[PDB]
Amino acid sequence: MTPLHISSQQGHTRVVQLLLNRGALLHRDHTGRNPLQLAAMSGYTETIELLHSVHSHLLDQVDKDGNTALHLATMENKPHAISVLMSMGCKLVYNVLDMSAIDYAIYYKYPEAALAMVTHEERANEVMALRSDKHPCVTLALIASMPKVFEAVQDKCITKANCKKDSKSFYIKYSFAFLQCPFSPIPLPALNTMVTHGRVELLAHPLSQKYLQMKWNSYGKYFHLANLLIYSIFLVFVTIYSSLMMNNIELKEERINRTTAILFCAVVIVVYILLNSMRELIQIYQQKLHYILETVNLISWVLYISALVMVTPAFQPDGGINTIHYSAASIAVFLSWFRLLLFLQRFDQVGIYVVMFLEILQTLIKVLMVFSILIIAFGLAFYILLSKIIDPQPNHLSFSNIPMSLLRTFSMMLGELDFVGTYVNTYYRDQLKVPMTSFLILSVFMILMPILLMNLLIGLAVGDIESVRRNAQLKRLAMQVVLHTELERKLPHVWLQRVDKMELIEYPNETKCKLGFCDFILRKWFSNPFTE
Amino acid sequence: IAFGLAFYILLSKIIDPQPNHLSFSNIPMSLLRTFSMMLGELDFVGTYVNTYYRDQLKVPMTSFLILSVFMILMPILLMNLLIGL
Amino acid sequence: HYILETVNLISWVLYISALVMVTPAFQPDGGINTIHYSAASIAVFLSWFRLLLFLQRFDQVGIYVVMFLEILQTLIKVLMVFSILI
Repeated sequence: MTPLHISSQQGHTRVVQLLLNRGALLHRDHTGRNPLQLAAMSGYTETIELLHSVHSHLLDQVDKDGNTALHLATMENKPHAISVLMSMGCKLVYNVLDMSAIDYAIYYKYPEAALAMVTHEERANEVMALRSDKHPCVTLALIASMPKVFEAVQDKCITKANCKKDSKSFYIKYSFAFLQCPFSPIPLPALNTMVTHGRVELLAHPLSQKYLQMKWNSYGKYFHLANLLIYSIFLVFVTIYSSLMMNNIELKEERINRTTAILFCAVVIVVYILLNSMRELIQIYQQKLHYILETVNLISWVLYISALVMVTPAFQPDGGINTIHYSAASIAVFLSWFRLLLFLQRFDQVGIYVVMFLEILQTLIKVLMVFSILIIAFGLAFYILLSKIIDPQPNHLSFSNIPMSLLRTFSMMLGELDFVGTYVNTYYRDQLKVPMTSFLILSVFMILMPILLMNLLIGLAVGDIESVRRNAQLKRLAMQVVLHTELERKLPHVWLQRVDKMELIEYPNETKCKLGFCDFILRKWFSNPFTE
Repeated sequence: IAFGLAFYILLSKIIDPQPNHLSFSNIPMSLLRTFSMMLGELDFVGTYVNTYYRDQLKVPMTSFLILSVFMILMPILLMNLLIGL
Repeated sequence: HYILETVNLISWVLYISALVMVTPAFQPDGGINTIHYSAASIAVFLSWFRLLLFLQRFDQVGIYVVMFLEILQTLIKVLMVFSILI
């Protein structure tokens, strides 16, 4: 370092003014830095503006590592010396590690030095179009790392006008240019990342709401209603067909009489399954590895096979009914209605109660596999003690088998111990095989299975209802994102990208059109974005 | 309605209707009886075990399947939703 | 600590009961009676209740056995005080 490097590093402005007027020449130090790199490493924005006015060429030359003056002021978090180096016209070039200026501010996690770059007035949308190697999109990297910064980028996408807030020419402009980032066009890129990391403050912001209300009014309100009314034809023609089969079930082998009402219902079922399987086979062609992962598709294959096995005796020459047709009927009627609860998650007033039901069902599968130990622990222990009763009365027959003693143990943590019938009556007439231990395993049963385990499952289903009423706003907004995602995953691209807009101009003083009665019904019982 | 129809399919055509299977011989009666056995009285020994070891239960291995998924979610999972609310 | 620690005292009721269970496989004739059904059921029940003490240390499902063995410590202090009412 020369004394021009040392004086400008410490920011002594009157000394660097003195050395310039007496002809202090300029050259690099051993690192490669000029006097303006060093004054920018420290935060002295009075010495940057002096040196740039005298020697204007040394703003945008690099050291031996390829860093400019903007990288160096970003590597150690001087946000006042970034807003000055960008206003003078720094060049925004890449490092020798191929890592830009905004990269070091989202990699060292400096939220102050990355807010001074993406909120700059002149040069905002030249640092949000860099597309580096470690970060391919700056929008999708601020939502992951620093979500307070991206809330201050959405504030600058809402521009007003200056017309006194109540005149007839006051428009408010929304700009969706950053929520749709071209780098496989996944449908809502910047909102599937808000819900993956769970950012509720970036979904409830008034730019994201108008981005969904642009899509709700466009296409996404008619194609949820037209998915429920197609399923409610398969729902009705299954419960009608199983109800008719139970009356028309006469003898002679057992054989049904194929009337013109169970033959009409068996055709509407078998034609619904083919047309709703050739929608499945299209979705198999692109989306192979989520059929292990997603459950609601796997439910629809047990439903569709069972409804095909149900309708087979309406097509044979004689109606061949047997045990395997009652089995497939009851699985088809039960799964047709349990599928209907998956469509009622998205209603308005009553939708939250199926979110609470399917979250305390996810916990009770992890609990009822861990504490399937205790059912095997007792169910074997009652099979040892209670199976060799010398006269099996039809209350001890439920323990004469190893799988039957595991059902019976599970259906007496629900209340019916039958204490008088199979422990007291069979003891005072000298029939209980091992007396003083049968009252020991039972006395430790009713301490911990119907008291201690059933109060564990109540205490877990109060903490999974409170943690839905807590974050209910995230649960509602994540339904509408995942709705519009898969809806335009299926629509054709030719009249998809011509109906969205890049910017919405709104006039909040003109006489609005009154709401149509068809549109008024669609807003009462659907989770719409119009409830702000 | 999902279970009450499903028990009407499996349990209505028992070849000797004992007065514990008469509550499932009708579609509105199988919707009362399903609602009054999420309150505790499954009657597991009376209408599933006694009528199985004397060869009277019509479809055996599925009647223990709908019942085993009944007592997971109606008298455990639904009745602990109404306590947590 | 054998007075103080419980999981060692469980392992001695388990090991004695499994020895009494296997005695009629070693006698000249198999002498089975009531005391061999008693030791069999305590050995099968305590073999699996010991298995819940190893699942405390798993990742996703381990917290649910911590909750089970903490509401079991309270329900012993309560079901000795309110053994008066019984």
